[PDB]
Amino acid sequence: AFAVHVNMERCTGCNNCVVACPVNALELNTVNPSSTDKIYKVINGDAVILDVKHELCAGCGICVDACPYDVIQLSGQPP
Amino acid sequence: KTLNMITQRAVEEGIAMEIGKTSRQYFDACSIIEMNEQDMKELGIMKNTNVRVKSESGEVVVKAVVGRQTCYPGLCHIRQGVWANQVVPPRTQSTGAPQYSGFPVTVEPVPNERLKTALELVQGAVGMWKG
Amino acid sequence: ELLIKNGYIFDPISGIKGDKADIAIKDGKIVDKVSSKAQVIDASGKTVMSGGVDIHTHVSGPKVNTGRMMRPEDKFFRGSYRGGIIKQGKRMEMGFSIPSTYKTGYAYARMGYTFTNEAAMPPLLAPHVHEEFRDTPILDQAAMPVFGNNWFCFEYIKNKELENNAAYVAWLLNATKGIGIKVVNPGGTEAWAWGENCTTINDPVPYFDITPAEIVKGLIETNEYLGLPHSVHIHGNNLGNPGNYKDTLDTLRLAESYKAKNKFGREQVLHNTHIQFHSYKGTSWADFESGAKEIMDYVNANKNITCDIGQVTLDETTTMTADGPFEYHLNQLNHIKWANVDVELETGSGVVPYIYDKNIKVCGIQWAIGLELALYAKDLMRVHITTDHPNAGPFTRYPCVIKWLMSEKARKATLDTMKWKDKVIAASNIASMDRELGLYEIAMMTRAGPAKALGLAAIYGSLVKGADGNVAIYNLDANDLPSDPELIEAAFQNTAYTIKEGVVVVKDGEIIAEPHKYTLWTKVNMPENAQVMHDIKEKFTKNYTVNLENYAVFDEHVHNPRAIELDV
Amino acid sequence: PKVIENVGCPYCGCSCDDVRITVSDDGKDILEVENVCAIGTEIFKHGCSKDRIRLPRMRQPDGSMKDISYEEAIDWTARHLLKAKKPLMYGFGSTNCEGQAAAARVMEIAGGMLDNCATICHGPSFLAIFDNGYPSCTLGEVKNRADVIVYWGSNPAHAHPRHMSRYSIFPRGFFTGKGQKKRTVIVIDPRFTDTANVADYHLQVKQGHDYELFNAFRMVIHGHGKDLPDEVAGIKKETILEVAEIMKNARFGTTFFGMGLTHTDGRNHNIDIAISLTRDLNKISKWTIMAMRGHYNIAGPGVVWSWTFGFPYCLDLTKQNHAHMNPGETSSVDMAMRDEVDMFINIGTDAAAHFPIPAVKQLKKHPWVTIDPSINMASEISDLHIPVCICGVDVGGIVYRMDNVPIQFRKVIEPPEGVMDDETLLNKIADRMEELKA
Amino acid sequence: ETITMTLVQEPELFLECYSVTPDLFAGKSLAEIADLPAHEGKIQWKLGDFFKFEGKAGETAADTKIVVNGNVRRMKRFGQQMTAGEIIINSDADMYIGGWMKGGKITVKGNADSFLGIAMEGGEILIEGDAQNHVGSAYRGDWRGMSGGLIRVKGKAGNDIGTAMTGGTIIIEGDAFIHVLTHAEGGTVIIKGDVEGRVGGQMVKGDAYILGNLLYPLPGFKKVATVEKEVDGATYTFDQFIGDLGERKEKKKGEIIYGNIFLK
Ligand SMILES: Nc1nc2c(c(=O)[nH]1)N[C@H]1C(S)=C(S)[C@@H](COP(=O)(O)OP(=O)(O)OC[C@H]3O[C@@H](n4cnc5c(=O)[nH]c(N)nc54)[C@H](O)[C@@H]3O)O[C@H]1N2
Ligand SMILES: Nc1nc2c(c(=O)[nH]1)N[C@H]1C(S)=C(S)[C@@H](COP(=O)(O)OP(=O)(O)OC[C@H]3O[C@@H](n4cnc5c(=O)[nH]c(N)nc54)[C@H](O)[C@@H]3O)O[C@H]1N2
Ligand code: SF4
Ligand code: SF4
Ligand code: SF4
Ligand SMILES: [Mo]
Ligand SMILES: [Zn+2]
Ligand SMILES: [Zn+2]
Repeated sequence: AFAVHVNMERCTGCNNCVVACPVNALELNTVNPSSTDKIYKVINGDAVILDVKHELCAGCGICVDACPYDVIQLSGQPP
Repeated sequence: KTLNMITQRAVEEGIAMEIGKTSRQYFDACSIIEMNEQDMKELGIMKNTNVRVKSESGEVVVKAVVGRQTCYPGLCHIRQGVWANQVVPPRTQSTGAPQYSGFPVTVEPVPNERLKTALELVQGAVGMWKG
Repeated sequence: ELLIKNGYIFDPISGIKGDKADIAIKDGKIVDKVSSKAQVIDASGKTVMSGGVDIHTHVSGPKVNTGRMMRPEDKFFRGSYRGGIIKQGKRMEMGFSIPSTYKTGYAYARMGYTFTNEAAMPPLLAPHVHEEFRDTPILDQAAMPVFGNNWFCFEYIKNKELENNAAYVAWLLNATKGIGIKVVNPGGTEAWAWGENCTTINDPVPYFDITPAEIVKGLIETNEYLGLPHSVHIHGNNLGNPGNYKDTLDTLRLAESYKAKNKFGREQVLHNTHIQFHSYKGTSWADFESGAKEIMDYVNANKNITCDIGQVTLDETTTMTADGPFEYHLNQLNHIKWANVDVELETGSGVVPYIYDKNIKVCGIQWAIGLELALYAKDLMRVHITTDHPNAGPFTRYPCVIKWLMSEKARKATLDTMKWKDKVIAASNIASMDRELGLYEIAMMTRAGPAKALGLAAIYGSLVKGADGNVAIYNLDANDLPSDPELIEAAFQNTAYTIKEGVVVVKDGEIIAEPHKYTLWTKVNMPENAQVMHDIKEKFTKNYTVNLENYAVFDEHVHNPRAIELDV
Repeated sequence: PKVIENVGCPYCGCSCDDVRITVSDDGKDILEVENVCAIGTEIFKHGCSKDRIRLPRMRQPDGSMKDISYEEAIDWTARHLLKAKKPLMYGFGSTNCEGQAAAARVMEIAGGMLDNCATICHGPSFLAIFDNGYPSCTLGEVKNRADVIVYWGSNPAHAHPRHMSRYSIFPRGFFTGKGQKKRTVIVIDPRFTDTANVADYHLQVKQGHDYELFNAFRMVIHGHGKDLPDEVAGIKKETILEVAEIMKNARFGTTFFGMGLTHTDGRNHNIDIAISLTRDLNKISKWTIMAMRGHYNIAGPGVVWSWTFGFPYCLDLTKQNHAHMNPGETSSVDMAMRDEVDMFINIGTDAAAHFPIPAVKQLKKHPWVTIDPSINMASEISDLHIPVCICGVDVGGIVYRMDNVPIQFRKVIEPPEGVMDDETLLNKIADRMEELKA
Repeated sequence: ETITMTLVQEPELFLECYSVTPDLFAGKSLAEIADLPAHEGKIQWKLGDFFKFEGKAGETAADTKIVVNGNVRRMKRFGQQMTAGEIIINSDADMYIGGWMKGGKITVKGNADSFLGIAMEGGEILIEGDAQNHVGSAYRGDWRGMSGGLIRVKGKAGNDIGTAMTGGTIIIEGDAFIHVLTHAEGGTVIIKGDVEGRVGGQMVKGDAYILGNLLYPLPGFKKVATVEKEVDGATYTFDQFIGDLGERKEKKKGEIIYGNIFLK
């Protein structure tokens, strides 16, 4: 239930934070999908986090490790 | 000093051209040297200061910065565009692909000199610089 | 609108042998009688046939464009252009093999041909094929989507859903605007995507555990159930290796339990192509002889199997087949260029130059095999002429094939100029063979064979009433054949006239005009299956880079279609 | 608020077609664009502009630039194309495949030199394809099967942004359900690029020594790799052996290359040693080279002129009935160097910006015509600037992806009242030239 | 026995004078020779519009002999497919000199542009200038290229020397640059000066004598012996390297044959 922050100023729209998030990958890549909500979607060229109320993230670091030009900061402390 | 050099891409550069080749965004994105920190110290180049990149097939005054994409000691880099092609040598080796990456160049710290805009560079190379 | 007065007629579909009949084309379709306002053609002493139909030729597609790129030696060689220099038409003609689209169209027009069936097309790459077709000049043209390595047709023939697989074939055909079904190396081409090959008819595909036999049978059941015009055109397995006549018989025995049901006239149920490639014998290339005798004994037995020959024209060519393993094996044999184009969830590809020169025992026997096949045919209506252009030679060498058939002096000449004549005659049978196919037989297996097999003899391939007015007049007289076979070569190379739906397009062998062309497809009308709709949507979401709404060729990217409609 | 699906982004080789546009009520303003990268976002934002060129514009004696009618511009270009002796038409990177067919017809009528951005970009690669072949694949193949991925001399993060998230690394395919975590990504280039950040290996090679690197790899593959020196091209022998072992054990590999190979010493020999390496690896594994083509339809001129004249680029259409091709002799840059031209036509590119300035100086001695939708350097040093529609925004058509797969682009905005597209324009030029009876 | 050509009108662009060969000049009247076709741009000139002739050609090309005495330094295609005879260029030259030649000899007294001797099959060339790259190189997209004859570039060569060479010999009396004898299969290349490197890449078989200094040796060659060899000279005591181990090797009767590059 952590909080992710995306630096819009250096986001290129690469979409490798959307493809690599394992909560996004739940809908289409799971047998009998449990939850179909998504943290990121690239609207107007930058990654927007729809997870406003910080309910779905799991601090996995797959998205921080994925962005090619580090731009996603993961906060492990309560918002 | 011989300081081998390459010319490549960057997203800010692509973004800039699609804003427009005559835009302040394009100027800021392309007029850039991305060299090594060790080379900058050894040459005597202050970070974020104009510098004279002079190869055998031209010359250009370009801002000198340090790039995240770590160039090893002895490499330079200009984001491709007007400024880089002011200094790219035209040798093709009978293939039609000019020496766009890997030509020697000398670098001279020359602050207090302005940068030349894209229009000024091209229209003055041709002889059309009305302004 | 036009009448061709007083020319010998050869219409196998009407059983006409050398009659001085008159064809009165009227607005594109042949009609019995037209008034005296029609411009006439004095074809006296000239052999008239119908506008030839080609059933198997790769005159377009991504394979062919990959060949054209990869091979610029093809156009230019030793200082001079091997394609010849000519601008008869409004455009250029570049290329000896794999000619540019403007050369293929003009060369077929000069041949007399009018319909060409571009055999293999990956379904994903349909706009490419329809774009090259817009640029081919006069020939009407259809293309056959490849369904023998589609993953969707691996699932359905695994799980035994005839209705679902039929709905999928109808959807594909309606998307890629195809006209039939081609199985290229059943199953094996997909194992090539991992690097293996299906060397027989029984071995399973990796991860799918379906076999070539099962997939061929499933596609035959699908085809004859939907009643598509053309049958399951089949490539085969173990191509291009010695001893594979046994496997060719094994794959031909897969039709022994089906009957061609459709509203179009065709007696095939499957069409086994370039069989001189599948009719090898022996262990290796030093103990290698011809199995054409056995192959044609089986074909002469079975009446639901029709064939064509892949006669090699003994020259330099590039070989393009949709299967990878054969091309890779050929590259490892001859150490020349090799291009491979794997498609996503669908097929493979391979382009490799090859030299069919006269100075090799292997190439000599390969040349002899196709002649043995054609000269062992008791019924010629079932055995057609192609060259798998360009796999066995360019189409501009069709008249050479016809010369070889129609004059044994030509075959003696070639066998004598061949280097290892002793080995070739020892390991073949074509040295002592008298048969010279008659002009009626050649018209049969060039015009009526392909048309009737495609099940569109109503419009193409014959001069009977109501057919499409495509006529090709030749120089030679039917009463006495030429003494010098080069005369036959020239006579079939250059046509005295050629009409395309009523408009003369070739005169004396010189292009005259190019009105327009049609691109035939199949229009199966049937209620959709929710199951296949769902499976297709799922598979495009997970597996295909292109989108479902951008896979189907847009209604504006096809060039004068004229569908062939169906029911259920 | 009229959401339009399945649009095409017309900039990089990826030809991404998963773009969603929310066009305004009147169908002429783009409000929000989803699923596209920034470079693309900006293309659409520029296409939907309100203040854009609508009429041609001529250079008067005073040096300013005033508008003229389309028929007058067509007349000018036709008369000049006929009067010239060896005109050169360059560009075609950013146009539909009908735009590259109409141009072929126009220059067939004229008799000049027809050429595209292949010469200065991946033409050295084609020259290697001519030598060795092109063992390749479509991109869904690497999406659904690839176990090892090599980015030799390329930088997808900044060249093709959504390449990694669409085709190569992160997508979970069919046989690669585990996604990235079973893909081994190797990136080779002297810089430590963002692709190398995402990668798992990195072979920081001396710029220009890729031929020695490839030869080392191929000796390893051929088996007696013990004869390698201590280090090769700055890469250390044990790391060479590590990467080579991974490549050998790959179930299905794929190599991508770019300017690191096509713009350095030994332009085409780097590419053909790479292709030789791929053909050698297919002995024990499955490996497929693949070229990182730049513009959307830059593979479109290749295929269209392949089917028309048989030659992908550097076309010598001066004999008027047989064409010739020799990149060292018929290419735009070499002809500009040896002042072998008489007229330069800027169609779908920016020659002034992206050519060497000696070549631009040599070219400007002659008349100069630009057919672009918007202002750029060529349209600023040209003699007249003819506007034209933008592919994928104002006009649709076929385009050709990196791997020669045809995507069908859609139209989202109607072009400004008056502006035509290149196929209509080139056809009108050809009609007028035939009217002038040459 | 001889023909004399002298440039009278300078052509603003490059003239593709492929028609200037002993094969086309043999047994022709002076007016006919003056009206042989010649292209320029998209226009076709008559070859009397740019030259002035004074001589008598022979009944056979093996008899005739052309001498060009002007600034023919923007003329290309001289000697194309020349079967026998003689040509002299008393100046420099441009692209495709001697292309696809099958005999005779070309004595360019000056420089030369690229593609000199493309796919040559016999005969001689005697350049004394600085030939550019692709000297003796096979045409783009081919595998069997130069297969005989002699090329003698007495100056600085360039790239792509002897690409896909099959037989014959290319002698460069000066030095060279990258990519010598790539894709080759046979023949010799005798470079007598500094070479940047990349010599012998992709080689399947062949010989490459070098008397200068390789600055970038490819990893694919290993030293196996030190041999004395009389190549264009006398005993220079070469230390041969063996084969391009990177590329597959043709095998002969009971032995694998390597493409051995020599050195000083
Ligand atoms: N934003 C933006 N995107 C673009 C473009 C643009 O201009 N701006 N251009 C588009 C087009 S036209 C092109 S062709 C494509 C091509 O783009 P790419 O083919 O992907 O190549 P580059 O982006 O230039 O980066 C090439 C990498 O090779 C490295 N390199 C340089 N020299 C060497 C060498 O000698 N050896 C090795 N191993 N590596 C070397 C370079 O450091 C660089 O990391 O991008 C397209 N995408
Ligand atoms: N220093 C350096 N310079 C280089 C390179 C390098 O590596 N280093 N690489 C060179 C290479 S790889 C090339 S690709 C060039 C790339 O450079 P270019 O090929 O010139 O690419 P762009 O400048 O983006 O050209 C885009 C122009 O085409 C217009 N356009 C868009 N769509 C259409 C259309 O449908 N029809 C028409 N008529 N016009 C349209 C666009 O508005 C724009 O004006 O860069 C080259 N220059
Ligand atoms: S930390 Fe994990 S769960 Fe959270 S947004 Fe990133 S990838 Fe998704
Ligand atoms: S991965 Fe990084 S650069 Fe790409 S969209 Fe996400 S935050 Fe932006
Ligand atoms: S990767 Fe290229 S094609 Fe795809 S969205 Fe970005 S700019 Fe457009
Ligand atoms: Mo490019
Ligand atoms: Zn086949
Ligand atoms: Zn075929």
